[PDB]
Amino acid sequence: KTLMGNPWFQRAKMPRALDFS
Amino acid sequence: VEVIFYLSDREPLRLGSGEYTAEELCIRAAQACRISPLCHNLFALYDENTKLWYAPNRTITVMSLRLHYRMRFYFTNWHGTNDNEQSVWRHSPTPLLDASSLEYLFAQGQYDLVKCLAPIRDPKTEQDGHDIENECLGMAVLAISHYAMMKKMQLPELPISYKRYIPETLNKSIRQRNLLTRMRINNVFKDFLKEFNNKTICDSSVSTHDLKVKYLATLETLTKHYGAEIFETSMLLISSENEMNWFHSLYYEVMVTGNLGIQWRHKPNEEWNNFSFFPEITHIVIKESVVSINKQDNKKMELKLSSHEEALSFVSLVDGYFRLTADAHHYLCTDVAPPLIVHNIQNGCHGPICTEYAINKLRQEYVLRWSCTDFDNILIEVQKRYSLHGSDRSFPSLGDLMSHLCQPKPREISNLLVAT
Repeated sequence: KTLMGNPWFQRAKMPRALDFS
Repeated sequence: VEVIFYLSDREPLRLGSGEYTAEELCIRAAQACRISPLCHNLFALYDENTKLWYAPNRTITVMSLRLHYRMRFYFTNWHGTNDNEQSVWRHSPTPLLDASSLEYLFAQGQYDLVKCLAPIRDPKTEQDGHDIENECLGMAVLAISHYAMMKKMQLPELPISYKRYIPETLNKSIRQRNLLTRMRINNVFKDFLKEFNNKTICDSSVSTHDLKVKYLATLETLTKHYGAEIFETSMLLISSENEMNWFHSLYYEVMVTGNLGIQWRHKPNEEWNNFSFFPEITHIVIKESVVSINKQDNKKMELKLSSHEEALSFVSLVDGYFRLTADAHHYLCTDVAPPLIVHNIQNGCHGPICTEYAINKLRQEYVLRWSCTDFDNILIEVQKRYSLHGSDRSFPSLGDLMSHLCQPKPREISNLLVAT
């Protein structure tokens, strides 16, 4: 197993919940 | 032995020894939370331990018992910020929710999300699960940001973390992941919060209302069947004059929603079958734990729940909804008729309605209604006895005071109805 090998260590993308006009 | 509020600064009300009725408590609660008399009907009492709602007419005789005062009758896309969903509004002589009710709904949404009464949707795939967790962090940012805006404090003023503002199941999931992942998540959160509170919040001048609406819409999209109640059953009956389909050998689910009415399905190991929208129901009969819903086309749905209480909860939901979308003055089952409505139509008293409707009702004809501002008087002031504003004689009941002193139309349109 690896400490860094999981979806959270993908490039951070701002969540759609925080999208505004 | 008390009624609880999800609002931040609202002390619960302890109940002394005596007989109570759910409606009066819901009125007290509506008064406590500045809830308008029109929206009072949207709220009900939820029994935390048994997970069963109380019908308005349910009597409470008082032990330890904690009841949650919460908005039960919900309509998806009430906020109208969804393009792929039909709009929801109210008839004018316009929006469903005012600010007061909206605040409470927001508190409720937060409580439900955190305590997992509104569980996150299952992941269609690994990336989708990750994305769900990301959106959870987003929700945390929204909540904390709202709290920030409300207290007039900025990010240096606030101490807190994302851990008490997400579902507990996810938190506990995270606490079992390796240190680096916890660090990673916390940092990414802090970044989201920073960016949102530095740029977005003021770049677009996002108000508090906007954040509430965003949060709740995200709740609609992010959680399982939000604003909906699902009932289990092992014996379901769908029948008509020439059909009799019995489903047996809990394997079947029946869902009640405010903009699709009653639906049912085989509990999965795909899609829901529509039985009826609310306006088509003529009456509902309860026998023991069995509920029998009758439609206008002589079609019938019949189902056997776990007990009588659950049946009461179910029919009370359906009935409330019927009042919300069909007729604001008719009830579908005597077993769950709110004493007020009964005494209302019995004495020929309408509901709080916009004046144009009153003047119109008066023109095309004395119309009796309810105060559009407070619960205390009928537009005559009632107290714990009935009398006029300047009167001094406490007539024991409205009928008596009216004796010594028009009517509502069935399926009549009003702002007490939601157009869906």
